[PDB]
Amino acid sequence: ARGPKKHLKRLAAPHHWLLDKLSGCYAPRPSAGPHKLRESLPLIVFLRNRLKYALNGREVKAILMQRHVKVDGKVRTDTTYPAGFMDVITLDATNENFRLVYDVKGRFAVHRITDEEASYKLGKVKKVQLGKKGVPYVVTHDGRTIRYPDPNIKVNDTVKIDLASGKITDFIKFDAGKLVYVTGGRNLGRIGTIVHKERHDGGFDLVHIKDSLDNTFVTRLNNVFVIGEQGKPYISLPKGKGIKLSIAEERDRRRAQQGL
Amino acid sequence: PRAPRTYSKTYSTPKRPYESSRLDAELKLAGEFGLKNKKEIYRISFQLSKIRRAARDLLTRDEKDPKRLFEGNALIRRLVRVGVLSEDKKKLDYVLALKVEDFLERRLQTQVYKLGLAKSVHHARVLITQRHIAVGKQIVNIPSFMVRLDSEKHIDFAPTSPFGGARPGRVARRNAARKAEASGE
Amino acid sequence: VSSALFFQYNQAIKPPYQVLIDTNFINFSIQKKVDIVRGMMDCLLAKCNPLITDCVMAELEKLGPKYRIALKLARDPRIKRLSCSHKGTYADDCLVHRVLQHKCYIVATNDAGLKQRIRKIPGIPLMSVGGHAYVIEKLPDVF
Amino acid sequence: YQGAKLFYLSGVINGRYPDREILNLSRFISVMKFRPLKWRNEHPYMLAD
Amino acid sequence: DAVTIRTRKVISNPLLARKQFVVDVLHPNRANVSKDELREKLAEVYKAEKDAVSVFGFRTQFGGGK
Amino acid sequence: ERKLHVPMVDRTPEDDPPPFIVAVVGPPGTGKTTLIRSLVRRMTKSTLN
Amino acid sequence: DGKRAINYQILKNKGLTPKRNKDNRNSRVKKRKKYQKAQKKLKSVRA
Amino acid sequence: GKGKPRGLNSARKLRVHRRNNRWAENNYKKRLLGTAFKSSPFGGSSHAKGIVLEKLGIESKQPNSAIRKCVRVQLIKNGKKVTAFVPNDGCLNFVDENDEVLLAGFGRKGKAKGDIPGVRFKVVKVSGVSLLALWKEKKEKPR
RNA sequence: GUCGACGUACUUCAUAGGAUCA
RNA sequence: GGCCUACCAUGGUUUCAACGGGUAACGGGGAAUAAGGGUUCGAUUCCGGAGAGGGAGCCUGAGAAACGGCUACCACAUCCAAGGAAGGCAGCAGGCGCGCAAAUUACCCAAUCCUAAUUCAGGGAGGUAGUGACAAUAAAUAACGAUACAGGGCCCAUUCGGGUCUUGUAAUUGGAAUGAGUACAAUGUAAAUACCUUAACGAGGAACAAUUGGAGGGCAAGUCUGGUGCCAGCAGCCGCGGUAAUUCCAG
Ligand SMILES: [Mg+2]
Ligand SMILES: [Mg+2]
Ligand SMILES: [Mg+2]
Ligand SMILES: [Mg+2]
Ligand SMILES: [Mg+2]
Ligand SMILES: [Mg+2]
Ligand SMILES: [Mg+2]
Ligand SMILES: [Mg+2]
Ligand SMILES: [Mg+2]
Ligand SMILES: [Mg+2]
Ligand SMILES: [Mg+2]
Ligand SMILES: [Mg+2]
Ligand SMILES: [Mg+2]
Ligand SMILES: [Mg+2]
Ligand SMILES: [Mg+2]
Ligand SMILES: [Mg+2]
Ligand SMILES: [Mg+2]
Ligand SMILES: [Zn+2]
Repeated sequence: ARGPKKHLKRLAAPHHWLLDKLSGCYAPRPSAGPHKLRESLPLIVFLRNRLKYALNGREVKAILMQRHVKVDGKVRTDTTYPAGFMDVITLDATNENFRLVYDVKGRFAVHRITDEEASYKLGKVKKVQLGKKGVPYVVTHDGRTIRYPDPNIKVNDTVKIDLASGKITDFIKFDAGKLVYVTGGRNLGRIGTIVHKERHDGGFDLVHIKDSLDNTFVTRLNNVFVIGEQGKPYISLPKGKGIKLSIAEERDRRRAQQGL
Repeated sequence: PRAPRTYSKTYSTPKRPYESSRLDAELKLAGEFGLKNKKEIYRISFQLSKIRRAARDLLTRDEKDPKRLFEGNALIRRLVRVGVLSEDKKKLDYVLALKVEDFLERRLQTQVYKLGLAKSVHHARVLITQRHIAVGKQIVNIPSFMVRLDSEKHIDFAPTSPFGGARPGRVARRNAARKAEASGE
Repeated sequence: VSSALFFQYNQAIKPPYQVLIDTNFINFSIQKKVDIVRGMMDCLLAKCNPLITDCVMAELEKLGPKYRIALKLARDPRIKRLSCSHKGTYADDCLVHRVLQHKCYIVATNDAGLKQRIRKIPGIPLMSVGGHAYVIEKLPDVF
Repeated sequence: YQGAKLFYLSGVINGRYPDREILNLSRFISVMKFRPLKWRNEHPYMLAD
Repeated sequence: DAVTIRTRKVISNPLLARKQFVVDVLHPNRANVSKDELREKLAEVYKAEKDAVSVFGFRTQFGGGK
Repeated sequence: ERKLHVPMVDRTPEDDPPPFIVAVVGPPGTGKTTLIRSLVRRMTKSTLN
Repeated sequence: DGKRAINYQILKNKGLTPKRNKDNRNSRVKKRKKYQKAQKKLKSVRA
Repeated sequence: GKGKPRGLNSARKLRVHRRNNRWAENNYKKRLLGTAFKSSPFGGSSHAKGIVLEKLGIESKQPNSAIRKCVRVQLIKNGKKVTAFVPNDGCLNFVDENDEVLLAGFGRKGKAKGDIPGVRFKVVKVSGVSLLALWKEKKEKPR
């Protein structure tokens, strides 16, 4: 309104951060970074809220400035850094590595991974082009730009990136039978396989996913991420595996988990 | 700028102030359970109106509708837990019974009197609101505390009352020191 | 002066209720298109058991074949049929004798005269279709 | 009347009151408009220095 | 007479060098329990120096005695 | 109709109106000399006694 | 003191309110008495 | 059919036909044109100030008679002078002449044994204080 | 000008019928 | 991009309502009544627009036609040695707008977040306390006995029981109970205040003094009105004395 805004009033935050109303008047507004605004998670909503390591939003800064937390191998200090889908948050002390994946309610899970898995991440290509001096590049979903890819890589192929070197290691095409994790819209977090794909020259090509209990559903392609072949996935899925239970079965599960 | 802390009123005025059956009914209720004004009765009739209408609006479903099965089991489970409904009468139909005296019998005041530690209804309200009974080991001093089905075994005299065996309280110590000071020291 | 009645509370009327239908309750139900059983559910918010007496059923059968849809409604299987120990007389008289001899029915009717004569008896609530639904008058357990 | 404001004066530290409050009195009795009464606008009166 | 100090929801947080928890105090036949007595007993249980223990929060429960 | 009133006449002058008289009243010990002392000290910066 | 303190009457300022019972103070007490009174009547007419 | 169209492409006709024949409904033209208050005696207002012009029945022997209780009051907005009741005849001592009475509508629901057709207002506040707070001797009238 | 035609606002007049009893 | 210029063409919208008026018209999420269909409200906690007394310009900057930036003009208005100079609360507090009225010119960055060269400085943004009964939630203002006329339950009324299911009419009194308040203390908090907890005090007219309304009843050695008597009607804070006295519908 003459320039970019800078505050974000809580109640206009993303609904999936689970920020309680009546605790203050504003919400952490993510800086500009790799991931978009509505579909990121700042590090202060992750360190403070989720893991309960901090109590304030000041002790978060005194964690980040001791050079402790690193997103994707590189050590980050901007306390509202937009962490996002498929990142690898390493905390050196506590010996922990997390990856940010969804879960079938739409949130962002606290999903610890092992060490040797914490050294790659997946990136869905978003464009391929000839760069400059005739050098091809790919542009993945987290803003990366990788020169010299394998010429069989086209738009919507999922690439597997080695965090240290930064180079592409591996890739996965986009075809039926591929395992798909859905990051966007109403089915946010469900895992199925592809069954079909509709053409629509002109806009918004749809995709018929089917999960592992035979419940098909349709999403736009924009919201589809490919994470491996049938059976075998490449990342490690969170618990519950993307099934989308239904609430009567959810309560039968909870109640039958009556252990004390 | 903050988010609004919502609220809403728990009672509502009925149709008409006078309708002499209504005045006679409210007198029977507010004299039998030892109540204070008409707002207590109207609050309970507002609760029971909400319960009975949402249960009615379920009955205009069909069996094996997921919405009816889910929220019917929810409502029945809650009304069983409060004690209002029975244990055997657990169909959705039976909550279109449930007159107001069923709620006003689970009230903590009457539940003290029924347990026979209170000698009247009004004496029970006064023991409640003077910090004397303790439902869990939590001293409750609200008289409208809607006792649950399995709190009911744990109502007893509060461990820091003078009846729950602590210390003679205020006037008993004053008289004790007065007697044993006028006689001796 | 029965053992149930308060000054005017009459606390032997309780869910589920038992209503007695007059012959022009049926006519104005058919006219305003409310339905018997669900209409009483939608006002009393409790289960109901509509009852019809042998004097009233005789009166319905006396109307003729222009009013045969109301008769179709009255022979419905879940409207019970209370039988009455009568010569067989005018309907409203049989209703008043039922009310005096037991004081535990509420009376659904629409004629003004029967309304007055019921209102003299203390403790008998009195449903009647008005406007678009079944308004109830003298019942102290409404909401 | 209602809403007529009174002033609350704390201690007498130096033979005189505070400065915040006394400054409020001075501001308030130096903005104030007076009412045209009846007995005073027919009779001359005089206060004797 | 006897406070008992139990410590619940313990998290070891080594990236601010602490052990954070929820102190839960029983004090029957006694009012509100003093905070330096808490830092003394906590710093003894965890075997740490008394000036290394911090403590805050502490609403005492309606009815009294916890 | 909060504005309207019985009309009355003012008869205070317009060129040089006299000083307004500010009585200060109250019971015996209540400190009504410190009030006048500190009001005048604020309004002239010149303490009296 | 030498201080002419104030009255009771011109403190609480309730002039000419009529004199009610000791039972309009406490609604519970008033409904209690009125119930156990209008229950006596129903123990004579329901004889 | 009836007078109105019914085909499924005539909403425009029905909507204009309601939009014209709606200005012929006195409450509609009353509430949109903003005429709605010259019915009400005061203007738009709910109370109105006034000057006590004189008393009526101050020389009327028969005590507590209605003409003893009525004063005659000039309103300050118009200039029109009306008559006004006063509760509790002793409260004629409080109003003098050139007070500011604040009048409210009398709005009486019913008419008694010896009442008056014509008093339509009643005095609520006399020179700032309120007659219930002078008659009850809470406040007193600031001259 | 106690003026006319309107436009608003308000007031008022028209309520008893059958049956039994005296 | 008719956005403007030069040249050329004569088009464009309209009874399916254009154009021009009225709007106590910022739009939406939303609020209310409701059996429904509908009808009304939405300056007002979130989003979008627009404005910073009115009109017109513009600078620096990625970003402004910016007003806690500048420049001129209309309108107000402040200082002056009369030459000049400085202005913009539809930010927070606080004032005038009338002669008739209503929050504090309070404490703080501790929380929520923002900015900067930056962990640290700053933030009337925002929190904290105060303040007209906004709208909402819970609920005190006594509980249990024994005494002082009547009877009602009624074992019984053949005649005395006052015997008693005790319902009280109660007006004395018997001890038990507790917090409104005051307060060591600790907790709370940035610091306090209050809540929650608690030593010591704190209940008989529990004077530790519930209210707002409307209906009736009587008040005579009184007044006033009318009349087919002793009446009726209005009314009755007004009588024969008396006001440290009357101790009155205990009141
Ligand atoms: Mg802005
Ligand atoms: Mg396209
Ligand atoms: Mg002096
Ligand atoms: Mg041109
Ligand atoms: Mg509007
Ligand atoms: Mg406007
Ligand atoms: Mg709006
Ligand atoms: Mg602007
Ligand atoms: Mg202005
Ligand atoms: Mg800049
Ligand atoms: Mg500007
Ligand atoms: Mg400004
Ligand atoms: Mg600004
Ligand atoms: Mg302001
Ligand atoms: Mg700071
Ligand atoms: Mg530098
Ligand atoms: Mg503010
Ligand atoms: Zn029969």
